[PDB]
Amino acid sequence: MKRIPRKTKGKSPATTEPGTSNREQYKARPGIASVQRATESAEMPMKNNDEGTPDKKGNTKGDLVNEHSEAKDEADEATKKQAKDTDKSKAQVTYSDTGINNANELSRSGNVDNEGGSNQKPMSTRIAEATSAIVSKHPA
Amino acid sequence: TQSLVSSMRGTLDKLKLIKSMTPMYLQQLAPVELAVIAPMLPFPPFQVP
Amino acid sequence: VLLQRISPLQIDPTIISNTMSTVSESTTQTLSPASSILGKLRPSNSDFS
Repeated sequence: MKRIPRKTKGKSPATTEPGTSNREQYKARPGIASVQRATESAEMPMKNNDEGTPDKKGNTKGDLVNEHSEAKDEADEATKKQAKDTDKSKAQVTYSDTGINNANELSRSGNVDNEGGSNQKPMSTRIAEATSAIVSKHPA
Repeated sequence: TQSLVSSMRGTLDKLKLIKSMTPMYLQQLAPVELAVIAPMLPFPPFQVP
Repeated sequence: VLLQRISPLQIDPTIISNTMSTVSESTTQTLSPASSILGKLRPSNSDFS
């Protein structure tokens, strides 16, 4: 039985028939290739946003940046990508500097953990110190 | 300083009677295209009324 | 972009310029509505995203 690999790492009589000739000459409108490439670009799924979520040992994934600053930084990045995609220097469709006073907006980041505290120091480090405070040794 | 009513009226009439097919296209064929594309999208639509 | 590929509608800015049909001899044609509206609409740009 055929073995299927894993893309993701584990835990480690005359034959001739009358009408079959191929002398038809037709061009499509719209063409097949153009719509095929556009559909290929539309097939792509959305990106995974894991910022602000735990690691496999408890530490938070992301960067130590404020949330509103994070939202504005992401808006700038998306606008630059739009300008790149339409090949212009300045984007016609923009996500920043829109005329809406959207100053309370928040985005995920690595600056907070799940209990609401700050990640000035990783969670595993805090566990280690809180445990080290209670150790005892062999009598002198 | 000098009258401009005739020129404004002429330009407005030219813009008023223009032969664009875009309103026709938006009334008839664009909804059909949107309805054809919609079931096949990777992120299905999310609309409030 | 997919909508741009599929739809039969196509945008030709020249439809505007022919409807107006005005040309300026020089800067000495200081003030005119048709030239003003054509200058603001900028048919010479073809980015319709």
